[PDB]
Amino acid sequence: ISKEYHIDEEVGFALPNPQENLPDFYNDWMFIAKHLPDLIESGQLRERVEKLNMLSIDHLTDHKSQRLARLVLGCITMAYVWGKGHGDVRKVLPRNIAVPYCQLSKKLELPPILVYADCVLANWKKKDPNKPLTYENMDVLFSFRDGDCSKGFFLVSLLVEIAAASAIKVIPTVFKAMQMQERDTLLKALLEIASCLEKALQVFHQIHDHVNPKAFFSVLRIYLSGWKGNPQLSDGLVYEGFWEDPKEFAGGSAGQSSVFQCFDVLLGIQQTAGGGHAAQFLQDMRRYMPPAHRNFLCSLESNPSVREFVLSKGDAGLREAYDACVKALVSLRSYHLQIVTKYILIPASQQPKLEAKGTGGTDLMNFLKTVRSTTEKSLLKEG
Ligand code: HEM
Ligand SMILES: Clc1ccc(Nc2cnn[nH]2)cc1
Repeated sequence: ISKEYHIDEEVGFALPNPQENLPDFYNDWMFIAKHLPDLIESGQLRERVEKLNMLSIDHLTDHKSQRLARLVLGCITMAYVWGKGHGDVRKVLPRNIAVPYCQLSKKLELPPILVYADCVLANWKKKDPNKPLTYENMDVLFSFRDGDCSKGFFLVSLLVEIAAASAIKVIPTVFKAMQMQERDTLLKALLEIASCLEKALQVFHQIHDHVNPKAFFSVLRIYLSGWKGNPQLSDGLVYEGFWEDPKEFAGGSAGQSSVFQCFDVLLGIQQTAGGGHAAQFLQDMRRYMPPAHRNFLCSLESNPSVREFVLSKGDAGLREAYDACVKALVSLRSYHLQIVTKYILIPASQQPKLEAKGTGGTDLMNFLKTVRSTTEKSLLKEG
């Protein structure tokens, strides 16, 4: 059920109604996190962080407070490490922030780095709680710099999330219909999945309206970047007072989204199969997801193959509904590569000048094409 895997019927993998304020005990954390643009611009971010006293995480009594605290600390860590994003980095996270951050991270079974689940699934609010979940009625809780387009980037990522995730509620219907041998129910279920994934692609079109390519590339990308295979932090980051040696953690990407990974799993697309950089990255990103969501993903893997059921029926209707789900993923990924051209490739070529690295740390072109091609090759027909 939704209670076991923390999948909300309305927002899916997103944290429903995220907490906006921490108890008064954590005001020193909140001020820095709410003023990252101001503190980074004035060159007072590092000093504010270095001046913090060590605060116990014991006053964060519920999941919503813990998730807000993780987001606050994750954003602060990104600002402290990357600074102004011009090249002056910090390889030691001060103990008074690194110790409560790692403690909170350990409790939430998440790495001590800003992840998708923080920055997208918990970084939002409704302006008016009586109006629906649309861009116009929503805002993010935290930004890195003035004009970084984080509102547009995080909210569009979230809106695509909620759109695609309105199909996860159908997954139990799919497995029960295969089990009970209900052909019509399975057909209707796959069509509803295809519909939600088609709707998610149209939701993705809003990106051009709220994200500026220059702002995204030369400002926002910096703060979502991590310390695993990054030449700027080759040995990783020192979490002072928590671990002696520097630790490596990948930056944030929608490769940490449970919604796209769960549909690849359900449809037997096998993005995680064998070796190769793509499979390794997508499997590694499951431990950058909330534990209940990591649990949901491998639970789908233990279920019988939807792809094998459809293939064993000699039913054009079923094969077509399955192919409608796979096509919708291919269309989403093909569109995603058009966006990568506009938001990464074209601005990267305008820089005053081996392979282009994503914030997640992949050779993004080869990775995204590998993943797209694996989806397309799962089509039963399109010869
Ligand atoms: C300015 C817009 C965007 C750009 C430049 C972009 C870029 C990237 C890049 C570079 C990767 C490769 C992983 C990495 O190394 O970071 C990636 C992966 C991914 N992105 Fe985005 N992305 C954008 C918007 C979105 C949006 C709105 C979604 C939908 C929530 C999305 C979904 C994905 C998914 C699902 C992956 C994992 C690979 C896959 O399953 O296809 N991206 N993105
Ligand atoms: Cl921390 C974080 C991680 C990923 C995103 N979105 C994204 C979408 N495609 N790649 N990355 C936003 C914030």
